[PDB]
Amino acid sequence: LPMLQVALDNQTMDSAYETTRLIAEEVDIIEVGTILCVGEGVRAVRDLKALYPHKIVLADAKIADAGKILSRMCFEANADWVTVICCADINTAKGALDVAKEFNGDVQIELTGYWTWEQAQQWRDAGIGQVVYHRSRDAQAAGVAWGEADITAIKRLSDMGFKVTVTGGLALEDLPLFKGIPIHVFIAGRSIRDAASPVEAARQFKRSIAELW
Amino acid sequence: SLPMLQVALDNQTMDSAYETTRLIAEEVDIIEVGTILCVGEGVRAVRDLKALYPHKIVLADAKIADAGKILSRMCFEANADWVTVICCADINTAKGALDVAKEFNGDVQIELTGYWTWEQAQQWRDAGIGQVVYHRSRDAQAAGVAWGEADITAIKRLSDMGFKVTVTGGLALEDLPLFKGIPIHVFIAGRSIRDAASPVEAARQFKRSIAELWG
Ligand SMILES: [Mg+2]
Repeated sequence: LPMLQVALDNQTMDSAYETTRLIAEEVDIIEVGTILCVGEGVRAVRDLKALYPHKIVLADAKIADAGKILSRMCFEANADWVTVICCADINTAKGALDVAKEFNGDVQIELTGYWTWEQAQQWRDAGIGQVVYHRSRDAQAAGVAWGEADITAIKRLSDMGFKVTVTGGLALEDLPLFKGIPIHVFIAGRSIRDAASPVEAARQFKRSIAELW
Repeated sequence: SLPMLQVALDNQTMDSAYETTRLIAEEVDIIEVGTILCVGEGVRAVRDLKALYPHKIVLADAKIADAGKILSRMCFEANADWVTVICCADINTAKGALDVAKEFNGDVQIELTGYWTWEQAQQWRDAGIGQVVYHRSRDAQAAGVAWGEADITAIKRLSDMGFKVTVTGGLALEDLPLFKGIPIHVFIAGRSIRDAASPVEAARQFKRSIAELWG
């Protein structure tokens, strides 16, 4: 079954805890959003993994270069997974992956923004097994909605051998759009953190996922 | 005009960064909070450095990939003068960062680290972006990628498009002559200055060479 991941796009740890204290046990993966990474630094990863050691902790650093250096910083902070931005030089993804293996962790290519299928093949040849199909928050704000082109691309990435994570302002009602595809993880940030009842929002996602898959 | 000199603070902690800034703050023109420092300490790095060197241009190399408004505001509220947006970002991200930047009398640079296209470059110009950082990837460099003719061609084309171009990527003093004759806006040096036996003299050598090559 696709796992449920909560994106913590908070600017401070105390703000993030307002959410984790409610739904940490309701999700499978706790993500240190890029916003939290920039707001508090890598201490966010160390602090959250210490609080929820039984959960997968993802450092959404969107590494663009210095793959080995930035990845090591995140893994020394006890991250399980780290993200590398899609436009990064292939050697950046390779460097981050080499370090990830040292800590029994993994690397995800964050598909936020522009990337090519040739790049996608390089990631596979490099040993990358995860990608995050992400409808940009800014694109979303500009009126870009989920469409068949997205479903087609997601299926293509899956066929390439990638475990695909889907995210980008997902609402409960959006889940059916991806039915039939072996989605690895569904990430919900705003739809969970800002819901009237974060606990219910999280349980609803898991209920729908269990039903559809 | 002479290309200015920018120091990249790719340190993991503030104290490490200060071991460098206490030496070269008055030897360079721009103080950059490297992405590594941004990730290591968070936006406080920007606030603390600007507080120490308020008369200097402080650049937050956040390499914003999305949430342009949110991330840029975090940096500008921390008193940054400039912020970077990664080249693959949706055009709306660059636009969002630029709108916030204008509110703080700051600016945005597109960080050309990794893959990008000329079509995207035209979008940045149309969006009002006036600075780009032509960056030879550190990881590509480690893999043997050297500065070459193709880089010079792209840099010149970017300049002709109206962008003020910053050049960086494992630059050694000996690499400066390769860019002679081009109106480079800024040269960024990280390792070549921070890790030198004498960071002060390393910075002064870059300045002397620049003054000679563009004088
Ligand atoms: Mg995220």
